Amino acid sequence: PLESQYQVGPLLGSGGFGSVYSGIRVSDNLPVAIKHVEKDRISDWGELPTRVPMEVVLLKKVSSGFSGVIRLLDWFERPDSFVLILERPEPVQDLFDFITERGALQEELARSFFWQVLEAVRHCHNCGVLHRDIKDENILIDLNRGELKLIDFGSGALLKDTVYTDFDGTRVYSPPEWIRYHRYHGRSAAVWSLGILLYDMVCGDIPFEHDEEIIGGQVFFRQRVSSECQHLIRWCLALRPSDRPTFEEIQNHPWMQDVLLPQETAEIHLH
Amino acid sequence: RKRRRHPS
Ligand SMILES: N#C[C@H](c1ccnc(NCCc2cccnc2)n1)c1nc2ccccc2s1
Repeated sequence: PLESQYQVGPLLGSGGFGSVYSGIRVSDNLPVAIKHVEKDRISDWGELPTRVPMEVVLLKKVSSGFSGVIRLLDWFERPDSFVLILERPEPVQDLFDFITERGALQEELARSFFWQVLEAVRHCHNCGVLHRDIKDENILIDLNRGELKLIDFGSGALLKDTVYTDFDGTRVYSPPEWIRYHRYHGRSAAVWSLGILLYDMVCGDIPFEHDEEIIGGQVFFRQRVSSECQHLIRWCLALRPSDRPTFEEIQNHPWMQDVLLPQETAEIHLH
Repeated sequence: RKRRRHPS
């Protein structure tokens, strides 16, 4: 049973995503996170290669190998909830709190972080998973290894090439075609959220709060940002989805060159 | 200026 395999520690967070606790796997003292989701709150259901929440399906699809995505270790069904056991980086801070405390990040640091988010999102898409809630709050930084982890697949979907008409991610990271038409395509919408993230990193906060700003097409820079970085941001936040870069184009952008290794990032910017 | 979290 769940209760004789994991020792439960403090609550790490709770909200729309459910309740997440720190834990330790009793057998080898491995650090884990234990996420609880109420059944009445699970909207999207899948079937496993058993009927489980879509989140479990998506996590299993991305859990193979080493990546910048959080790894599902196990899961349990209860009468009124599902419990997910995830790996837990330590020591860790989420990217939201990191930017709050440090302010606008040096571009070298934003380049390393953003590069790693790109690789993690490429991994997801390669595995047929669309995250749908890319934001600083959903990124953990392993402060010792300089490695980033994408968390909270609870808003995600199977990746398809047709239009999505549903969305329960974060509105301020959502693209103008969603705001205006309640329709988006997966990859192009992901690139928009990525531009919002990169702005957030180099400026200290997201560019837009209001629907009218999102749809407006104007990126005001509140911090000194290099012309190459401003250009990438603005390309990612092109109002027309087809004007947005592919993942390849992002990673081939001049601003993205000479990225730091994770360990160099940790040594220079985190230790 | 006020920075805030945003629920999903
Ligand atoms: N879903 C989900 C979440 C989640 C969603 C939204 N906000 C949070 N905030 C908690 C962030 C955090 C994580 C680790 C330590 N301290 C704080 N967490 C998390 N999943 C994991 C998985 C492994 C380790 C931590 C988390 S938090």
